Amino acid sequence: PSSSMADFRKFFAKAKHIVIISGAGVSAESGVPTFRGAGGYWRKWQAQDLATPLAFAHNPSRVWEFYHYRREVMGSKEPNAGHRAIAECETRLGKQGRRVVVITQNIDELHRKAGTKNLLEIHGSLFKTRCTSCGVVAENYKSPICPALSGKGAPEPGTQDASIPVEKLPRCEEAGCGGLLRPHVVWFGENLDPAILEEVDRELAHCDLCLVVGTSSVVYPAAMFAPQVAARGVPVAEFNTETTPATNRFRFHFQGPCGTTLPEALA
Ligand SMILES: Nc1ncnc2c1ncn2[C@@H]1O[C@H](COP(=O)(O)OP(=O)(O)O)[C@@H](O)[C@H]1O
Ligand SMILES: [Zn+2]
Repeated sequence: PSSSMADFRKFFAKAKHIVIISGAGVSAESGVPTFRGAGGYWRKWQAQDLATPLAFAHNPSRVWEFYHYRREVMGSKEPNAGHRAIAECETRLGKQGRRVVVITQNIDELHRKAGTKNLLEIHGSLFKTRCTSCGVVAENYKSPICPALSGKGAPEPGTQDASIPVEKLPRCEEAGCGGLLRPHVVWFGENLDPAILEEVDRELAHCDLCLVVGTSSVVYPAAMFAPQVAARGVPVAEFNTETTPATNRFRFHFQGPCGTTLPEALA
């Protein structure tokens, strides 16, 4: 792939509908713990262990403890120069009648915090709940999400499980339900929301420029959004610290932290 910023800029100057696919590398730059790698653990598990239907079915209290800790740490995390360059790009181009949409795998909402309005969160959000009984989804920013989780979630190895009884975990407040809430986060092995995927497909079909930023490009189906785009001949530019298996399928590859490359690319 090419590494010509000048050539990318020539495409960027002309594009009227830009799709920006963002992955955990954008969150990593804000110091947000991903628990994916390389040895990133919460006390004795990683995200592969706890972000699963299995985990929630065996030990919903431990899963909530994990997500509680992640909700709490967000209070000390802020968007980085990558988030901000993306948000400013959307607002600036919007004035010119040009569309910028962010499709993010990230659940930390930092794109929103930076000001992005046109955002598809394909894996959910740490700050939404879903009721396991009625299915209602709701925004929830409360610290702590429930009284039993106050002071819990500590990440140090050896920390005892809170072992909160399921009736003291977050419960649905819909009249007559009272069911157990889960984080509204897509877990490994679960299907993504068809309506969101319908929106994703509409943007991919109409864009004339596509950026893939901070993404390892092995998690499906998100690792197959950009190939469909390049097939129509639209340029795909990758911003990542390392080549991925999907690198040689892109028009541009700009190595380095996306907070360093994006402000120049989107200026
Ligand atoms: N600071 C960064 N700037 C751009 N890309 C990054 C940065 N840090 C990590 N990356 C890349 O982000 C990707 C992380 O992938 P992963 O942890 O699987 O999350 P995702 O499933 O969202 O891709 C890897 O390609 C990693 O090299
Ligand atoms: Zn309910």
